[PDB]
Amino acid sequence: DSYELTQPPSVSVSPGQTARITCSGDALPKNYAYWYQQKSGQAPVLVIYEDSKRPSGIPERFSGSSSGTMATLTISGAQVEDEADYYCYSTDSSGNHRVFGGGTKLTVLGQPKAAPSVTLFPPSSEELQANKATLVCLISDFYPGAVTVAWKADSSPVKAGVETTTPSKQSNNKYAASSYLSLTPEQWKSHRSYSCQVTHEGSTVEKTVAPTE
Amino acid sequence: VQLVESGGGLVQPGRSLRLSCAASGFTFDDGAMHWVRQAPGKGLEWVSGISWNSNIIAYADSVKGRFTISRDNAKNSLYLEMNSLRVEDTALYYCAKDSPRGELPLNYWGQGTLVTVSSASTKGPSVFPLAPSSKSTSGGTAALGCLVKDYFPEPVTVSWNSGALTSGVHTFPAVLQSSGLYSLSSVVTVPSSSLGTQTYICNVNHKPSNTKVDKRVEP
Amino acid sequence: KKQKVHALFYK
Repeated sequence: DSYELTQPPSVSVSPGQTARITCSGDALPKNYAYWYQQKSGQAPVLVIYEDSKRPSGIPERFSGSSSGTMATLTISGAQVEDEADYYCYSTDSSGNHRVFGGGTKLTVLGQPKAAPSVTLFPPSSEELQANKATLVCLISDFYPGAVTVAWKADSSPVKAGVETTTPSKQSNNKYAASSYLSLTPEQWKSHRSYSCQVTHEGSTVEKTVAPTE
Repeated sequence: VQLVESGGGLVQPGRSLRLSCAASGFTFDDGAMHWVRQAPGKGLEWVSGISWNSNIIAYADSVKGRFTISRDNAKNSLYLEMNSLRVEDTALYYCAKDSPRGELPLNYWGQGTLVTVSSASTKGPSVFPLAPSSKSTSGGTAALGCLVKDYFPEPVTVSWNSGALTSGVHTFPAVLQSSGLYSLSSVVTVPSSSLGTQTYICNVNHKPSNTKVDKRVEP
Repeated sequence: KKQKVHALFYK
């Protein structure tokens, strides 16, 4: 990994409330922070430069600050058009690295928060007969559109063979994602169970399947 | 003022591409120009930059020794020569320009050009039933589906019962696997009482490989 | 002050 700027993956705010997005970086006391807004399907737009300055055309509700190792983008009185991904951007003192933070999905809430519907399918008999095995964890109807997924074999965490999509907006404005765990048929039949754990807004739901089911 | 990228395409790992960016409507100032990339669903990454007179050039650690930036102001063009391409170089590549003296960095952006680095070959999917059970059943409804596994390239389409079943159908966006192949799932939520009486068949079309699959999904 | 993010391109 390289020099890193750390942002929360997701922030949600009701319309009219104040949103704060933080960006932590060891070199921020000596290097300016810059902020970009990116809406879906669009290129990024500079919204704050040199910690606290606003470019022309950017509404006064946007402000920036930096203290110690943390820069903050503040949107006071968030409007629905402010929903976007936000990125902080800076350099280290040597000028060897110019890096973006990982980005923050800012949701300006336009409907009630909604927990995901999660369904976990075991490998089918047909797939096993093709000498393959895939567990399928399907996640839908969640809002805001941010989720993390983890897997277990029995009680132990597993990361090998896991492929997970990023959330995508559904036609109803809620979100969907999926996660797949690829195994050999022998691995599937050798464990008592496998589980998919889906975390949304701090709430984790675990679904389990077993070869004896 | 406009920046327009081109040159992106599909290549195998180890091969080369040359991206271009045509600039229009700019006067001749000292603004540096840059390439910034973004993988699908992921964050921004600064790739390379070049000063107004090309005297100063820099690269991200991840591309040093493989990418070469250049700039010919007489043709209002910016270039990125990408050699020894890797799968993880796959991204939308933006060209961008600073305001004078770098006061507003990356003030102007293009629309992006798509670069796909893949070792995959055309392949039809294997389709497997996702059977409804007590565990996919709740509130009088059951979820059943089809797994569409290991195909390339996108896209595939899925219908149910030859298009007669549309209510409750949810086809998920595909995942791109480390193999370079895609997989997706399509599910339908149906009344649990229908499981013993109604036939459910998924119809998968993968025109790129000229493959079609019909799979019956039983409890 | 602080260093600007693209300072190296204007030295």
